[PDB]
Amino acid sequence: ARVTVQDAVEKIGNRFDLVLVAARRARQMQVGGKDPLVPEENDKTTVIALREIEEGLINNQILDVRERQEQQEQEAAEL
Amino acid sequence: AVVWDILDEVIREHPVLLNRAPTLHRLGIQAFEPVLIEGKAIQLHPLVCAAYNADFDGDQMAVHVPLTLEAQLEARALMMSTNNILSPANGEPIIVPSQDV
Amino acid sequence: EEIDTRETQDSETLDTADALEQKEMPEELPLDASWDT
Amino acid sequence: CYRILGLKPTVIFADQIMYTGFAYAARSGASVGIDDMVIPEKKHEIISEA
Amino acid sequence: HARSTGSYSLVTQQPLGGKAQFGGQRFGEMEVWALEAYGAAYTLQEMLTVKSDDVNGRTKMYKNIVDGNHQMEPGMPESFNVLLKEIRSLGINIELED
Amino acid sequence: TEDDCGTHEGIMMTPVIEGGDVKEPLRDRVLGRVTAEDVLKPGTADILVPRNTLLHEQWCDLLEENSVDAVKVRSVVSCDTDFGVCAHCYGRDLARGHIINKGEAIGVIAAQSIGEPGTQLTMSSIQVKNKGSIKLSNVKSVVNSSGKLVITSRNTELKLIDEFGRTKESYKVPYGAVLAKGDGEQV
Amino acid sequence: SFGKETKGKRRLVITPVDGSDPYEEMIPKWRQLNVFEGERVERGDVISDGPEAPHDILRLRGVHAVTRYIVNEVQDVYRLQGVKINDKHIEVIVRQMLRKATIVNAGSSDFLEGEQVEYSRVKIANRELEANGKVGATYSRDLLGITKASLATESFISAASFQETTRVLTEAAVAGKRDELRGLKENVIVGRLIPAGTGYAYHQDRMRRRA
Ligand SMILES: [Mg+2]
Ligand SMILES: [Zn+2]
Repeated sequence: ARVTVQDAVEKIGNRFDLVLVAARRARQMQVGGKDPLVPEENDKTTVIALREIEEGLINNQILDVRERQEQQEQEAAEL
Repeated sequence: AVVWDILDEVIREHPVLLNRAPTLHRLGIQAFEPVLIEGKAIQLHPLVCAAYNADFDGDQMAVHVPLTLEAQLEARALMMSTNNILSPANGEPIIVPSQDV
Repeated sequence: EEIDTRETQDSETLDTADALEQKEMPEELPLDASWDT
Repeated sequence: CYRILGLKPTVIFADQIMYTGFAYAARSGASVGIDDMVIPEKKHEIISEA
Repeated sequence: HARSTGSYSLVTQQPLGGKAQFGGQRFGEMEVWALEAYGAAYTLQEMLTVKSDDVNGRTKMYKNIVDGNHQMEPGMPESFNVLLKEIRSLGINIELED
Repeated sequence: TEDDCGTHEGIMMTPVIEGGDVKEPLRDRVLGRVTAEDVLKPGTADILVPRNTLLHEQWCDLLEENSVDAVKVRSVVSCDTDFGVCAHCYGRDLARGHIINKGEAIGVIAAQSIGEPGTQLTMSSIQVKNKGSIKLSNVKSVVNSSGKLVITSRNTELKLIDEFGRTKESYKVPYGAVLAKGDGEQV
Repeated sequence: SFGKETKGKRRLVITPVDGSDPYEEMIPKWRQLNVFEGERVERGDVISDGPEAPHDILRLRGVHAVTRYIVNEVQDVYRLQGVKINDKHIEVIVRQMLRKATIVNAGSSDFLEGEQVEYSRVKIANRELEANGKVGATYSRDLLGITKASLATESFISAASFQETTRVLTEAAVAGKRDELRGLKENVIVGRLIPAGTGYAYHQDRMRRRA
C-alpha cells in the first residue's frame, strides 16, 4: 500500500484492474462521502482504498453489489 | 508559518515523477514520495542512479506532479521505484550496489 | 528578393544503415532532444 | 533473496546493504597514494631485451 | 525553477519555455514512449490535455483541485484545431466525422 | 490482446555452442517461456515437463538434473492471434516475474530494450578437452591407404557427447579431412 | 549438372527426379563452386561459399530458420560487448518485419494474381473459406526492412506524424481515406486514452457500443 502494492495485485490479479478499482473506491470515499472499512491512520483516500483491497474487503463485484443495494434502497425510499 | 504546516500536510502521500533526459528506456521516469528539505537541489537515492545513468557532477532533473486520483494510483502502483526492481530487458536486478558500498 | 534553391532535402527514406555509414553529422537530430542530451 | 522470499524483503535488504557498505567503507579509511602504484623491478630488463 | 500556472502562447495556447518566461518543462516523444511502456494511460492523458492546451479543462481542473475533487474532464487540444485550420487553408477538405 | 491462441507451433531451443566453447546454456534461453510440446526424459518415453508450462527456476533446475538438450517453446512469430499476440506465446513479464497481462504495449518495450544498449556498441585441427563419445553428423567417408578414414562431405559435424547425453563441443570437419580416430570409438 | 558452359555465365542445371528439369541458374564463372555433376543436392546447399541473404533463407527453409538466423546474428553482435538482451524483443521486431504476403494463385478468394497484401487478412479469408468446404488461396511470405515495413500503415494521421507530411497528405486527399483512430499515436494526437494498459479496457467498452 505505502511501499509495495504486491498484496493488492495478488488479490485482484492485474495491475490495471487494481488501479481502476482502487480509483473507484477512493473517489467514493473522497467526494462521495462514504466511510472507510479500515481504521484510517492519517492516510489519504488512495492508500485507504489500497489497504481495503489488500484486506479482501473491496473488489469490483463487492462494489457492484453495494451500488445495486444502495440504488434499491434509494428507489424504495423515493416511493 | 502556517502555510508550511499545510504544505507538509498536503504532500504526505502524494508521489512525484522524476525524469532525466535523454529518456532511453522506461526507467528514465520514476515515482517517489517527497521529503521537504532546505536548499535548492534535489536529493536522489544512490541505488537508482544506474537506472537514470546519472552522476553528481552537474546533471539536472525535472519533476512532475500527478493531479487526479487515477494518475496518483498509477504512479504508486506502476511507476514506483519499489516496483521497478528487475530490468525489463533481461530480468536481472537493476538496483544493485556499486562503488563505495 | 528571390534566390534559387536546388539543394537536396533529406527525408525518412534514408535507411538506418546509411545513417551509420555516413561520416557527416545530421542537420537536425531525428531524436526528440537537443544538442546536449 | 528476490527469488526465494519476494519483493518487500528484497527492498529492506537492499537498504540495509547500502547503509552497512557506506558505514564500513567510511570506517576503513581507504585512500590512494603515489606509493600504491608499485612498478615491477623487471621492467627495464624486459624493455632492454625487446 | 518551478511553475504551477502562468502565461500561454497566443497561437498554440501552450505554456511558454524558459526560466526567464516562468515557463514549463517539455514532455517530449521519448517521455510519451516511457509512459506507454509503463501503461499509465491517465497520466499521459492528463499530461496531454489539462496541463498544456485544453483551455476549458485547465479551468475546470483548477476549480476542482481547489474544491478537493481530484477529477478531470478532458477535451480537445487546441493545437489539433490549429492543425485542422492550417490544412484547410491549403485547399484540402479535412473534417471530424460523426 | 488475448490469453491463448491454442496453437501448437514453436521454435526449437538448444544451447548456443560455437566450436568447443559453450556461449549460452539452455537455462538462459528457456527461462520464462511456455513449452509447446511435452518434454520427454531422454532415457524413456516418460513425460518430464507437460504441455503449456511456464518454465521458472524450479523447472530449469529439473531440466538440468535430467540433462535435457533441446526444448520446443512458443514464440510470438508463430502466433495465431490477429492484430496482436496472446499471453502464452509471449511468456514471462521480465520486469515482474509472472506471466504477461493483457493490454501491455510490448512493442515499445522491445524497441526500448534493443535501442538503449546501442550507446555502447562501437561505431587447423580439432582439439578435444573432455572425455566422451564422439558423434558424426552427415558424414560421407572413404578409407585411405594410410589406414585413416577421410571425409567426402562438407556437412559433417563432430559432437562430444558424454554418457549422460549432452553435447559440449561441436566442431565442423571440412571436406577431405583426415580423421585419426574412426566413428564409434572412444577418445 | 553442368549445362551450357561459358555462354556469358556458367549455367548450372538442377534436374529433379520427377520435377522441372529445365530449371537452371546463371552462376558466374568467377565464383568458386563446391558442387559437381555426381552430387545430389537438397534445397539449401551452398553452391558457392559466402554470406547468405535472409530472403533466400525465408524462401527456401521457412520462417523459423530466418528468425533463428536474425536472432543469432544480433545476439552475436551484442555479446561481444557483454550486453544481456532477451530474445523475445528481437522476435517481436522480426514478427513486425514479416507482415506482408504475396499471392501465387487467387483460388476461390477475391484476391488478385500476384498482389502483395496483409498476411492476417489472407489467413482470415482462408480459415473462413475452408470451413465452408471451398478452396483457400496459397501465398508466399515476404521479408521487409523496418524502414520499408513502417511505411505501410493504414492511418494517414499516424503516417503524417513521422513520414513526409506532404506526400502522405496528397495521397490521402486524392484517395479520400478515412481514419478510424485505432492505434496509440492517433489517440495521443487527439488527446484520448491509448488502447493499452489502464486505458485498454475502456476502448473495449467503446467497441461494445460501436458494433
Ligand atoms: Mg554528469
Ligand atoms: Zn499465441
